[PDB]
Amino acid sequence: GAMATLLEKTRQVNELLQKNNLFDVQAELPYNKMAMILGDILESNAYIISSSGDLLGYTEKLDVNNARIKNMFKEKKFPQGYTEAVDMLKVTEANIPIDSDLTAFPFESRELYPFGLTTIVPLYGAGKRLGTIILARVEKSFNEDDLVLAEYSATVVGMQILYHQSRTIEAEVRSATAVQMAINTLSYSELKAVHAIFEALDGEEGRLTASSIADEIGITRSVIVNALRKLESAGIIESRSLGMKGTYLKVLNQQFIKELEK
Amino acid sequence: GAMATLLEKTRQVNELLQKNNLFDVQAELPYNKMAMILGDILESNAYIISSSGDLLGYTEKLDVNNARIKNMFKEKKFPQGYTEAVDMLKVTEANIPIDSDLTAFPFESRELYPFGLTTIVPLYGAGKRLGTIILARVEKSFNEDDLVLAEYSATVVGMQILYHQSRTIEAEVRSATAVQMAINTLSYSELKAVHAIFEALDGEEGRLTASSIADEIGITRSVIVNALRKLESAGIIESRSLGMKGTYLKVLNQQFIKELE
Repeated sequence: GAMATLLEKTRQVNELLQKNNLFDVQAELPYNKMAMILGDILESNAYIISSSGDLLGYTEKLDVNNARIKNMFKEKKFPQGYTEAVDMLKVTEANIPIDSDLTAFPFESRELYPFGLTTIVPLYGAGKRLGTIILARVEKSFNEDDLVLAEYSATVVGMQILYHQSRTIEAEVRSATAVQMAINTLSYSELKAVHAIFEALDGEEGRLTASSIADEIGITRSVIVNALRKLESAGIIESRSLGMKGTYLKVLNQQFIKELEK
Repeated sequence: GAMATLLEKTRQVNELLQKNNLFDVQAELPYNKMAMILGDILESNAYIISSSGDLLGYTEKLDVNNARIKNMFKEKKFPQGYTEAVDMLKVTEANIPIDSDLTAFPFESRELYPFGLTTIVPLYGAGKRLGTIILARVEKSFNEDDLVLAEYSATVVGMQILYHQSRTIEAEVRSATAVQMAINTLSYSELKAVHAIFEALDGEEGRLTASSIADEIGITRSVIVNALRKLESAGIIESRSLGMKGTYLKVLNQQFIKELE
């Protein structure tokens, strides 16, 4: 039955994607396996795009009988602006024809697959946009059965993404709060000093002559140094004394500069 | 339109639960609103059980006719071990009759609800058991349309639970790193000052006089104030100066005192 068929597919999705962790560390794309499962169950080509527009994984059915080794290693790339455009879609769009710029088919293929259809499914979970799932079928349309399964699949993918994010979050906030406290522990004296330090110390890593720079900024010569010992003891940079040459520094938290240029 | 009906319901679930954050902080149960939405769309009473067997939220349809304003305040309680038992179910079990011990209906109602049916839906996401959703209907059976919707609903709830877990780790590590690094910026002097500052406060808010603290503990004021502007710049207390009268402070990180003691 249509409903029994749909149900069994949702069960297959559950067994394969809800009851397993599918983040492939060291894969070409971390979610290629997840995309493959989705494309199989949904009988589609499938692409998983992060909330920032990065392709996280995809599956395209290979034409085995006509395969050519030269063509098999080509990386799928979406046209300039496609990932930003899909992000503007806030609800599912189904059966997008190939003449739309939202088609998942390369634009060269518009002639080859005039009836190719694309369905774009925003991934929302817990109020957040988590990315987007894109499905493409050369021949069949997406019916209402397919849309339910697609929406079901998006939530399962959303959970995988939310779970992967959770494993990172502890180390992320530890570093952000550290940057924030180090920024707070600064005066105008040391801060505009720090600003110029990263300016001269271009590349994030390089040598520095704190004394010389002091003149460049019109800041007291002890004040310049106070920012240094604060940041390094706070744990954001590394230093070794070069003697007359100066002191050589190393940026250890790269999100710092983003917070200071804000 | 059986399929169109299901799709519209999944979309209502999306609009209401996928596109909103639904953790009711400082509420009775954080997921009471989530349970109500689910019970509405699934035409059931609904219970949300955490991975550890704690009831996180539920909704039961009130009968206006027999309402007693005092009986409306009773906390829902399951037979001991029921919430732990449901965790041993690893796949959905639907249309559980009232004669089973896994029924969601209290047994007192078992006489009044001959056809009461219970459906238990494990919440799995990303390989983890995230809890369980329990659905109860007076009579109508859970057909395949309902199970699809129910399974759909379970993933959506799972996302909420997972999202809350990450925001709980985020706020904990934010508070620990803030407290601990603030301690590291304190000398023997500044520590002994802050200690008595919190003793003087005695609780999360209060008034204190910087001069007096120096006199009471024998540390020059500069040290006392150096610690204050340190704690306030670190973002652990809020302050407004009353001048000669003194200074008013507010504890913003309550796990600080535990770490200092």
